[PDB]
Amino acid sequence: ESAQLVIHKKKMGKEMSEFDKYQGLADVTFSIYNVTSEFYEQRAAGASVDAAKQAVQSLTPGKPVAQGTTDANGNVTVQLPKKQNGKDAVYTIKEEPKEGVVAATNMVVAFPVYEMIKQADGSYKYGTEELAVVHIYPKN
Repeated sequence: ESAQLVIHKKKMGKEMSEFDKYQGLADVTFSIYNVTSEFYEQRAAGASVDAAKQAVQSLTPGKPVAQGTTDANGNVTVQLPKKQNGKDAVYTIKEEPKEGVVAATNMVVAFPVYEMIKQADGSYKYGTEELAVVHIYPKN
């Protein structure tokens, strides 16, 4: 019913140790907005999936469905319904302004989320099992 979104704020859907090189920023607040209706409104208007997400990326409708502040390692987890108003849910993640911090661009997470798995000499392809935990690294 719900998924966990682990947000890692770094000064630069799986955990990525490649970003260990960068320092985590503590005390950065992210606000997460439901843009599910808006996303399907875009689709019905004829926008492709990626265009619909890019359109709703700038939207933050109503009150956040979740909000979290990064810990010492620059990380926070929020929990989000996989469905909203009965459909596969779509969220906009917004970094709240903080003096001295360059804010990441809004990110969009659309459920369900599948992981890209390397295949036996088959390059990368997607999984059948939806992720219940998703990691994101907001950037500019």
